[PDB]
Amino acid sequence: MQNDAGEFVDLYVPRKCSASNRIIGAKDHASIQMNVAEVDKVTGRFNGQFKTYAICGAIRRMGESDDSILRLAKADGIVSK
Amino acid sequence: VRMNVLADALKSINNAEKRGKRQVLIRPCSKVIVRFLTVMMKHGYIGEFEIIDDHRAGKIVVNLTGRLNKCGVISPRFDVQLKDLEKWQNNLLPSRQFGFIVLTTSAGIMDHEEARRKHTGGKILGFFF
Amino acid sequence: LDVLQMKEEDVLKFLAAGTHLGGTNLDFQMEQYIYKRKSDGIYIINLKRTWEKLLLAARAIVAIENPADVSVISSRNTGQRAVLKFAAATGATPIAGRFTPGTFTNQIQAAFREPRLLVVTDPRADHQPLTEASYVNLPTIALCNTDSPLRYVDIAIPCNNKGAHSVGLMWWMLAREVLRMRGTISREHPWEVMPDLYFYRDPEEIEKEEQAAAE
Amino acid sequence: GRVRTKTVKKAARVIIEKYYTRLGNDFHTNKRVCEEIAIIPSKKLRNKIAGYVTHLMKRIQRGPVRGISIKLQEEERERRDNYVPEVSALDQEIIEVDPDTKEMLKLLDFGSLSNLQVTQPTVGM
Amino acid sequence: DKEWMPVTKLGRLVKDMKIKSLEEIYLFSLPIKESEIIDFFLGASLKDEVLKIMPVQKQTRAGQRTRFKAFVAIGDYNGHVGLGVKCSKEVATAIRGAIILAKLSIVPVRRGYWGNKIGKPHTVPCKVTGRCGSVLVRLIPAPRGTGIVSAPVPKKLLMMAGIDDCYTSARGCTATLGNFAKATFDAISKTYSYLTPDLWKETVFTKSPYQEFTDHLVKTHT
Amino acid sequence: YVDTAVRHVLLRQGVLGIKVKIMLPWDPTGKIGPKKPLPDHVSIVEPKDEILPTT
Amino acid sequence: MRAKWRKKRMRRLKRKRRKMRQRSK
Amino acid sequence: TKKRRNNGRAKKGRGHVQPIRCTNCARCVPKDKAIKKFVIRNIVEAAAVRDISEASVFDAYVLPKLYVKLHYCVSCAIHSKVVRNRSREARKDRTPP
RNA sequence: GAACGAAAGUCGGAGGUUCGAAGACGAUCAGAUACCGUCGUAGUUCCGACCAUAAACGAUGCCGACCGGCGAUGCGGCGGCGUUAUUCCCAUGACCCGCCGGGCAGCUUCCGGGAAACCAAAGUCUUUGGGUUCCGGGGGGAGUAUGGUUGCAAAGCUGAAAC
Ligand SMILES: [Mg+2]
Ligand SMILES: [Mg+2]
Ligand SMILES: [Mg+2]
Ligand SMILES: [Mg+2]
Ligand SMILES: [Mg+2]
Ligand SMILES: [Mg+2]
Ligand SMILES: [Mg+2]
Ligand SMILES: [Mg+2]
Ligand SMILES: [Mg+2]
Ligand SMILES: [Mg+2]
Ligand SMILES: [Mg+2]
Ligand SMILES: [Mg+2]
Ligand SMILES: [Zn+2]
Repeated sequence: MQNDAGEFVDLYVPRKCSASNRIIGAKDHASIQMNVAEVDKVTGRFNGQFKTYAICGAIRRMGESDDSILRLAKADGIVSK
Repeated sequence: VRMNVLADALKSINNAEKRGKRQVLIRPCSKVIVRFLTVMMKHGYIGEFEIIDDHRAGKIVVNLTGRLNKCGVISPRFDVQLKDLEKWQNNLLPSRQFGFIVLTTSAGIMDHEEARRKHTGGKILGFFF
Repeated sequence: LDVLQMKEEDVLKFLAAGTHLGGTNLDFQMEQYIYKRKSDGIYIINLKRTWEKLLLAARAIVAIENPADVSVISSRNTGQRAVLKFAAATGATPIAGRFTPGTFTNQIQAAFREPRLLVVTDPRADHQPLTEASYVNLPTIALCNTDSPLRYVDIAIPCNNKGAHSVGLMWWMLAREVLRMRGTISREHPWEVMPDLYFYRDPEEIEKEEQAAAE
Repeated sequence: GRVRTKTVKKAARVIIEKYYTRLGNDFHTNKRVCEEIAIIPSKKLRNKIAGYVTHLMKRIQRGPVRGISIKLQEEERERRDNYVPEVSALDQEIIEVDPDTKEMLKLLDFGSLSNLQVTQPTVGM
Repeated sequence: DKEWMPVTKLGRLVKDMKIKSLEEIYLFSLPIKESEIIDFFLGASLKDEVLKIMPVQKQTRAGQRTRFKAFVAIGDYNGHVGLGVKCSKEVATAIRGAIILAKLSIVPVRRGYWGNKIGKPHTVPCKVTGRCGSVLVRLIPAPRGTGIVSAPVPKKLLMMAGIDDCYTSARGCTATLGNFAKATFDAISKTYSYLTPDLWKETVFTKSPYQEFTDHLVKTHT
Repeated sequence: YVDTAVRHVLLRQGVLGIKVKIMLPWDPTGKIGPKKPLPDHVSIVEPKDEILPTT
Repeated sequence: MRAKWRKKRMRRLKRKRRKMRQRSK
Repeated sequence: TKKRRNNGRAKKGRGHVQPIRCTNCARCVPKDKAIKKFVIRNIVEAAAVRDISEASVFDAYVLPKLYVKLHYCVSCAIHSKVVRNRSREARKDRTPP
């Protein structure tokens, strides 16, 4: 949120979930930020470069996160063909 | 039995948003519903939608975003004059900056913001935010 | 990818352990993991989407920075043997058996940790860490069957948790991929010992009987 | 009537947790060791604690005890396992399981070496 | 003049001076356990009021036993308030327990505008609601300089929350503070949970402080 | 361990009985408390020994 | 007193007052 | 409030169930509500079967079994010690061993 | 406005097994006309009419959509060199596996509601609007009195006020 002067007004911009596009609340302890790292070439060396998949509380409680991580990384191309 | 098909659409939209699904199956098709979803696309709350054209009556599949908090249909479709929209502003929209109201005007399906510039007014289908 | 593909020795190990067979009850989120039913109630779990979730679980475990931030839990005795020589091998911290609820919630007890990733064996036998995950904000990897709940679960690996050979093969090949990602073992190099440590040992009746027969 | 109190058992567990090398299988030695490593006012309490300490020593020296595990017991748990025979890690190169996984090995590209012919009726459950 | 007795690894990051603000903790929704962390982050958030100390009873074999249930509303005026409920056998013990639990259950408050983007926000971003028991509390945005039109207890709560201007609408047993104040707390806690049309873009996904300063935590844990 | 006093208070309603009992703290050195330890309180020592093994 | 027998005794009083009206029409 | 989801009996589809008389106190109770069991006894008590087996004409070629439909009602069945009370979580149970 | 409407009750015709309002006794009880027992009228049965009431209950209006899973049952349809029955291809029979349509249902669940019990409806309700019918505004007085109306009657429907 900005004003007419063009300043950054909001205190903190919360994490929008990568599954349901919902804002994770401050007291929402049932959320998680999954971390999966990138893979190198034919040698198969581990990278410090990683990617973050945010999963929120209702998705984690309903169990949609299991299919959600694979259907989110399928657009990346890192989980499957 | 079967009436207010825009409300029949938005109930499925509302339950899919509250469940957290990706896309919706909506069995009626009205040009009211098509222009309603066109306004929602133009304001960007929903995504791409495909109307499977059945021979009798098709089925609309809307790729959801996750943005829609609440959308519904005001039932009897009140006939609304200008200088009376502020009642619906204070009754429907959660704030001044946010939300939109769908005014069926005399020149087509329009918006609450579009109606004060077109200076037409008319009926109200519902609201979406 | 192109190097993370399964090989003929890998499918020999999987078909020798017999992890392709699963439970008799279905789940509504295990539908894309199963391929085809079979007579006498047994349902066949595939290998490709199992290997992909094993690969992503290995990626997530090597993605940690502190080895103390990964905790390994199993309550059943088929996994209690595997946990102690799994977590003390490469990169985790073990706990087995009676979980003592309050391990991660309250701080009056010295058995209190702050993990950043969790790998458990059976959800039905370890429902209590699945419950206590929400108060700690940790992800969860689980070796799920076709008849296991998927609440507070992020990565699910479809398998048979009843077969001790299957459990030991999964923990062994998981650590075998984790070590090759970390760089301890090269890609074209076999492991030094045959994984029975992670499988099982029947106690000293037939153990000492087979020892006296092998004298 | 040896159903001694939780304070007695907990004191003996603190003794076996802190000091393990000082303790043996002899009651007459362990009673004297406990009076150097702890302060017990009552002589009957000395005898009770030392008797349960000898019982814990006879349990620990014979087998594994869940109630406490020192670093030496962790090294013993490491020692108990590593003797691994080579009998049933992998079988001979003939394995027959299922026509469904035969179709899986036909679809997904792998060996599909041996033959598979097993037919069962529908008398499941 | 007492040692903090380092524990729970978040306070150990605070004492290693690595998380600069409590905003970074609310970005990641990390759980808090001890109460002095936000006293370290906030030196003027001690403005509090006990709302009601009501007695509750338990009918024992001969005489009824009493224990006092203390409600304490804490808050700094920048938009960070907390509510604490504690039942205890002693008055000051229940008051201290409710203060500590309010320090634990502090939340931030989102502040919005009425429709002009001048600066220094004063109101809720939209019409929000909160339910506890049967108590439905509705918070409506207000123009500049309107004030807080409510009961004195949530008037004091929203005065501590930095909301200078708001409209309220309560339905249910408003007479019970243990539901009415918690419904107001849920209504002011849903303010960040409301989906807003100015957070369309995918977030930056900044690194966790555990990943950023793992090594200090390792050398203080080992 | 316990100092116990039973006294009377004469008011206009009649007599009022007061019973004050105080458990004394353990003070092994001094005239403030008892020198004898409690029979239930089992006092163990800390781990004493340290480094320098063979050579 | 049951509501059933309250209703039946008021019913008996109603019958008595009806017979009183028939006695003095 | 409700104590049971079934409201005592098992009438869910229909609207009327025929009353069948009880055994102890002889009260007409609908059959889905009354305690309906089937007792299977030997015709002679087992301490007296051996006397008839010793003093029988045939060489153990007859063994009759007595089958009785037993039909109690729940007002006297608790006194008759069949349908003892249980807990709230214990009312969800099934056929006892 | 109208058709059915349990049981009991009323008016005719046939009998009368059992039970059995009232009634009569025999017992307990300080007191019993009641709970226990014996006899027994009306009734309980059928055929003609009236009465239109219940804890007539799922204490939950009807129609239509959406929002989890699982094991089952019953009724139709479909598939299964699966199994067993005739004499033998030809067709229905029975078991077993899965799916589809509406139904009586059960277990779990943070999908949500609600004060909770509990509920896949009692949800899609302050983020409040699918259509429509009937009723509630503290407890009593009272479903009472007075009117109108139906009924042979008992009574039924509508149904206030003072305090
Ligand atoms: Mg006195
Ligand atoms: Mg009665
Ligand atoms: Mg009751
Ligand atoms: Mg009925
Ligand atoms: Mg009748
Ligand atoms: Mg007559
Ligand atoms: Mg008789
Ligand atoms: Mg009488
Ligand atoms: Mg008569
Ligand atoms: Mg009625
Ligand atoms: Mg009706
Ligand atoms: Mg059928
Ligand atoms: Zn009976």
